[PDB]
Amino acid sequence: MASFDGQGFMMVDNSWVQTKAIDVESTTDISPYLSKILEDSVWNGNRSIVFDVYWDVKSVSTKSEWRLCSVKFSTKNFCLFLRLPNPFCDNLKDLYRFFASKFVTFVGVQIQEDLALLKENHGIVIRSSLEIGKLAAKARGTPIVEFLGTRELAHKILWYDMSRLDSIQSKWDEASSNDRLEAAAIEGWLIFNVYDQLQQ
Amino acid sequence: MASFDGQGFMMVDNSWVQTKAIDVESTTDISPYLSKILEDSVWNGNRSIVFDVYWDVKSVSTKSEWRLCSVKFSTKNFCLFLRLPNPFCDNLKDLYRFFASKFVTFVGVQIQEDLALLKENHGIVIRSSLEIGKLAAKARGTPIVEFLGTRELAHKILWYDMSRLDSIQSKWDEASSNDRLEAAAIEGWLIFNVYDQLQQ
Amino acid sequence: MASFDGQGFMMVDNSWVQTKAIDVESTTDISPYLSKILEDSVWNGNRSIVFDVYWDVKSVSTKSEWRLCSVKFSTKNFCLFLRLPNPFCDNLKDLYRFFASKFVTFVGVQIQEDLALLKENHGIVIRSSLEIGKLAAKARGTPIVEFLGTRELAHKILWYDMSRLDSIQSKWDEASSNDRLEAAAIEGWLIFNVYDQLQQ
Amino acid sequence: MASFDGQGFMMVDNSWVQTKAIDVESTTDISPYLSKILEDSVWNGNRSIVFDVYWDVKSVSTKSEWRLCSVKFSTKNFCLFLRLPNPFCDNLKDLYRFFASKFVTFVGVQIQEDLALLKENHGIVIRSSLEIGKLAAKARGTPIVEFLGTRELAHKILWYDMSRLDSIQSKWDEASSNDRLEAAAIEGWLIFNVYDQLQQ
Amino acid sequence: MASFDGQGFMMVDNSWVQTKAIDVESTTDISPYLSKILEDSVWNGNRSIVFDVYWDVKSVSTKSEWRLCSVKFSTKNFCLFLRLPNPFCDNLKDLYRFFASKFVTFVGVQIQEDLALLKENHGIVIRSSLEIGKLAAKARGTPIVEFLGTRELAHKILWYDMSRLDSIQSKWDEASSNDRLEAAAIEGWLIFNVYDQLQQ
Amino acid sequence: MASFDGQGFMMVDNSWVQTKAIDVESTTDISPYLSKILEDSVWNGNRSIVFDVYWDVKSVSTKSEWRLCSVKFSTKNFCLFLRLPNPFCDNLKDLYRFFASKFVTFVGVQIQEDLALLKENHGIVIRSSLEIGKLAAKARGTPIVEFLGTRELAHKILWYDMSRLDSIQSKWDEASSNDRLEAAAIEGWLIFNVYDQLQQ
Repeated sequence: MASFDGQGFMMVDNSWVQTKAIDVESTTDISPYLSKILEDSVWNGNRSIVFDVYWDVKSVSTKSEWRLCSVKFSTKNFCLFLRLPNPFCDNLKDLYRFFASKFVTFVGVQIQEDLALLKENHGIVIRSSLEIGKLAAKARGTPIVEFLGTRELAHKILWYDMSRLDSIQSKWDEASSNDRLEAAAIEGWLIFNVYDQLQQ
Repeated sequence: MASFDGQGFMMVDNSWVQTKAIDVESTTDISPYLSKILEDSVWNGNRSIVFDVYWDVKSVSTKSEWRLCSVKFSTKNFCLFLRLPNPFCDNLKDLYRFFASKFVTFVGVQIQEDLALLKENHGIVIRSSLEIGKLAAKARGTPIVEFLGTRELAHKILWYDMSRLDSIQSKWDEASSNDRLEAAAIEGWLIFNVYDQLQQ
Repeated sequence: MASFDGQGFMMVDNSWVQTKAIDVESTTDISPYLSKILEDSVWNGNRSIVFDVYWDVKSVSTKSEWRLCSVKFSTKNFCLFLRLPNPFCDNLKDLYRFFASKFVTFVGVQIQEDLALLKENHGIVIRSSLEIGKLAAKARGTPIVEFLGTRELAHKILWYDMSRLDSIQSKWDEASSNDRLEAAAIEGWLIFNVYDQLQQ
Repeated sequence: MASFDGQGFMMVDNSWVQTKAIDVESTTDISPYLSKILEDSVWNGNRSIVFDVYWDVKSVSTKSEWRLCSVKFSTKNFCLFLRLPNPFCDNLKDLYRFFASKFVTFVGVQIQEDLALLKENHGIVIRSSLEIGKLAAKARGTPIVEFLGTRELAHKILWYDMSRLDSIQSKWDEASSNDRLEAAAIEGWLIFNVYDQLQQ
Repeated sequence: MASFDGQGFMMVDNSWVQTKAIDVESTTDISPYLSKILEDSVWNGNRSIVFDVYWDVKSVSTKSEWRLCSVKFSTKNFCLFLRLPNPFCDNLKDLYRFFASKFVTFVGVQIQEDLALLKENHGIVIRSSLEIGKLAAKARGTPIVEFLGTRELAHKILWYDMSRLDSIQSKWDEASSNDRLEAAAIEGWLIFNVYDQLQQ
Repeated sequence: MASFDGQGFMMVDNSWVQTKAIDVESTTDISPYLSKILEDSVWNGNRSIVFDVYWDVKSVSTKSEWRLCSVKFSTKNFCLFLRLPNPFCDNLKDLYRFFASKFVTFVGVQIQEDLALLKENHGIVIRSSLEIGKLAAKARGTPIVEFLGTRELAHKILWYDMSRLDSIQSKWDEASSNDRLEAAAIEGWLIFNVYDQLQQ
């Protein structure tokens, strides 16, 4: 299959996240990596995929223009990181089709504005999504969690140690590429566990 | 009246689902098949028709264009699969009229975005629809049910065996067309039983 | 007054419903027939008028165009059927005035999309409508009733026999124009009774 | 002052409604009549004015065009009826300014669509309005009344006799100008009393 | 600092309200007067400022154009009345900046439509507003309070004497400009006390 | 790291707040200063960053144009003030990226209109915001708190002394730039504490 041969990281409960970052381009086939994510979601994930999307902004002095520059998919064992070109290449069809799948649910934190931007700027549609803060808010009856970011939401639901995460993110500008990737992988693993808890 | 002479499939409760997949051309008359679906819905389904819709995306490097390419209708005994052409032939107004029928209720999983895409891109309108996860959530007082995909919703409400489905969907990239049909038919049958349960 | 000289039908409680279908033309005066409907609604219907609208779709291979092709008005004792020309003739402003009336409440099943299409395509405005399912769902406290079509809703609220209706609709394509008229007459009658039971 | 010298009518509790119908035109000064309405609203009406608006529709074969053709203002002792020209004349400024007053509350029945049409087609804005069915729905906790027209709403709240009203409106097409006016005056008086009850 | 040397008025609780009405010209500096209002709001009003806005409508025979012509600001001790020119002079950005202040909360009666008109026609924006009837309704559990005008709301919550107000407003067409100011000042004082009551 | 070498201020609980105001230019690097804010937010602020935005309006005699002229970021220990040029310089995409961050939650008072103006005029998007009043209103069950400005909200939740703040703001026009900076610093500090008390 497709190997997630990038730098891995150990979480605070000893479990491991395998990573792969791909600079997608006209000739890159990401179907095997997406295939892996889905497989892991079906077997070991209760059909969830935690995701985040990252924007680049240009031409702010004129009329600011937002473009999706990368997306993260995290399952139980994997964290896939796709850096997207500008503009998209047609093979990214696969990504559009993936995001629209109902085989799974795309779990994210504060994603209201993202879903809008994805539609407006790229026509990317996510038919099966869950803004997990809203679900936590209802299920736990504690209204604050609707408004927390990834870390603080995870802290109110899981109370795991987040020392390493907090460390990397407090000095974000100085963090190496490997460090940035690690934080992303932790955030992924954290939200995966917030969902695991809310689904049972 | 009309013959569902494609590959049939056996569900985990030993009931048989008959199938038919059609490539709608300008000279194809789908009216006999919709009649069979309607007739089965009326006598054996409490006037529900399970549906899903499938999209192809084109031209994402410039301005993506979504387009409806297949629809699936399921009742207790039948699964109908229509593959649609680009563009539509004029005789597909039969399908438009069918979707707008108040004789039945079109039941689907996570269809909010679909309904929107059907209007914007085709002016297909569904006057009688039910997004089943919403109803289930409200009736069973378990909020998470609203944000689940087909399989995971079906699991929380029926607890039937889904090994076969999971097996097919986990390795979707390498599944035969016959396998994919089976998955679709199973999902149809599952959603139907979900509805059967919430309607009494 | 005007005469409902068309085919009458007996309901399952042995009460008679008179009908009239009209092919509205520029020379046709529908005012006596609306008058009769209105009159019956005031004396015998608690000022309810049950309605349904029917659409024709054209030009689906291109840019679909929806047009109101007929409307049905049902009271306790009458069912009026109006087939409408394309385009409307200018005397159809009598229908516009009627729909906008506050003398009555127009009762329909699953009419959200209908009201919208009536605005976009014709500027038909209904100032006093009731989506009967939404009201029943609230009153009876059975949330599913909001999403049922005409027959299935009537069943959960009335439990009258509906074998005749089911029989005609299950083989709709093979139903004579007289049979189809009867089915419409019955749905009207059924919905009138659902309203009757909820207004008291 | 301005005299309400038109045909008056006795209600079923013996009280009297004085009327005036005015065909407003470029040279008509309606300020004294509006002044009267406001006076009566301040003294004897708890600062309410019941209103209704009447539309004419044109050019239905083409693109239907709605224009406000008349408006009714009812207080405790008065029913003012203004027939508006096409187009408005500039002196109707006074009416725009009146409708925007916060000295009072404009009470009406099913006015959601009207407020939209008034804004879209004339830029008429009503800053202090009350759709009285919604208020009755809350206060009385009986959800049906949100959807009733003028008469049936009045019947559920007041249980006065409405024989004469029902009579006129069942044979609306045959009713003399005086008859039509009378119904309007009763509806006014009825809603005034529905409000009187809900305000104490 | 700035002198409110217009006609003062005595409220029914024997407290004195000082007034000032200004015709804002391009060389008028309203900043001293807004400062006084702010200062009084800060020390004696719990940072509330009562406001109303007044509209002139033009050109209704063709396409009506609404335009803001006066605003009133009230605190416990002061009532400021600004008559605005057509068009605005550039120095009215002071007023724009004042309305956008988060130092205070702009309290008004039935202001939903006003806020909309202020944006559409002037891009005046009020970041900190309170539609007081909404708050009152929610806090006192009496739904009707939301739909009341200034006087009638003030009556249901304070039960002060309003003979003077009622006297002036009932014969508004023949009230001196001094009388009209008094009415405005009184209304300001009433709404302020309404807020004083709901804020503790 | 970067130095907050501007005028520091003591709060009413004897804790020090360091400040820095910057006149952002094309050559100015704000990244160290945002880094410091972020760092303090992670270690000492439960990942909250308190913010306020300030607008300049132009061309009011014509068609008003709103432009973001400065923004304030407050944590437990720092207050950062950024005055922004017109137009923005292209390196301000660092501010865009920062506002869009999910590492933190941006906490503000009455920010509905702000978020909207930030979108219409600049495409500034805040993916993780909290309107603190709306949260407090829900938690404390005191509905008025949703509509209060910064000081009055802080008063109902904290009851700290605010004489210094009130003193500066009551004579705002006569306040030195140093005084105005202090007021902004305090509001930040106050809101931080309101958040602190609601997150625990």
